[PDB]
Amino acid sequence: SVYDAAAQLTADVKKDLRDSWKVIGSDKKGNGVALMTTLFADNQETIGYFKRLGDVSQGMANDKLRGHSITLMYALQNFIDQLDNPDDLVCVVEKFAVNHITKKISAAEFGKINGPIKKVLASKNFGDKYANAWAKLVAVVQAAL
Amino acid sequence: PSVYDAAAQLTADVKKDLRDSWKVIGSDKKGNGVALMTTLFADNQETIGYFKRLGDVSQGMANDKLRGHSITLMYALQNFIDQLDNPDDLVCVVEKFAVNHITKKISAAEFGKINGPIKKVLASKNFGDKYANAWAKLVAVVQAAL
Ligand code: HEM
Ligand code: HEM
Repeated sequence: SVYDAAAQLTADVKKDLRDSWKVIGSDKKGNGVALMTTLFADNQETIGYFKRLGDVSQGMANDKLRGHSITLMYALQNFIDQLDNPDDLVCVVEKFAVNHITKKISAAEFGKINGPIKKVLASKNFGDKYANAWAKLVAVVQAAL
Repeated sequence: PSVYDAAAQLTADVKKDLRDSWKVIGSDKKGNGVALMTTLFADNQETIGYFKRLGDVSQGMANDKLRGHSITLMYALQNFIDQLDNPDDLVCVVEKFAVNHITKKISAAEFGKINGPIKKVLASKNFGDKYANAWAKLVAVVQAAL
């Protein structure tokens, strides 16, 4: 199932993922927080899952939120690094899905991250082409949820 | 023992030794990650109980779940190393990381067992006691949060 989703990650898709990540991943704290704050802004309901982070309205200044945001970016770093080996990508994606499954986060709920990603990419001038590529990576994760 | 006091123990040379060694160790996350875990299970079989979900841990690299876990583990260390410049970021990242281990009832003493495996992997790459002690200091920051 996850393997089949990984099949959509074509040579061109992987190329666009790596190129956009080279920029997005160069500032994990800044872009990580931008992703989370954008998620909370466009989908306020997702805040219910982050009660532990406290006052998320403080953004970057919130240590727990900042801590979570930075860490989030390293999961993506992991995924990006495993792109050329489907076997490694799959085992890493399934390992990652375990905690989210135990947190009762469905594939549809997880998919809400696509909008924030598209916006963050656009702020760096990466158009729809790149947003679509990323939606495909997110789809691999959704397949495991 | 507070995490803020522990983070202050990461002096200039300790940080430098961490970076120099990670440059080599972090080059092969899959290989070194798996070697780290297998060594932990070999030197401290009592810890295997915490990893029931991984299945047959003796299969090593062949075990997909163990491999997935091992690779991921290395990115958490990558995270710590990248935050060495800012004590505030290192701390929030460490406490974040401590949450899931606290939930699995992993104590500071239990976590400290990783020091053995780290020392052996380092030695296999010609990094001696100086570096093992540097890593022990980093591990201590996490212990202070458990
Ligand atoms: C590209 C998307 C995402 C990435 C890379 C990501 C990454 C991570 C990572 C690495 C962790 C920390 C380790 C763990 O506990 O599993 C985490 C925790 C968590 N994630 Fe995800 N995640 C993503 C999207 C989401 C979404 C969309 C939701 C919910 C709507 C979500 C909810 C959670 C929650 C509630 C936690 C615990 C946070 C805490 O209390 O510290 N994640 N995620
Ligand atoms: C260098 C030290 C270590 C690092 C960097 C590390 C890193 C990680 C990471 C990133 C995860 C995945 C995210 C999560 O579920 O929280 C994890 C999971 C886990 N860790 Fe640690 N860990 C270390 C040492 C230990 C030790 C010594 C134990 C136990 C004696 C331990 C027990 C666990 C367990 C039980 C899991 C869940 C495994 C699974 O079910 O997939 N960890 N660790």
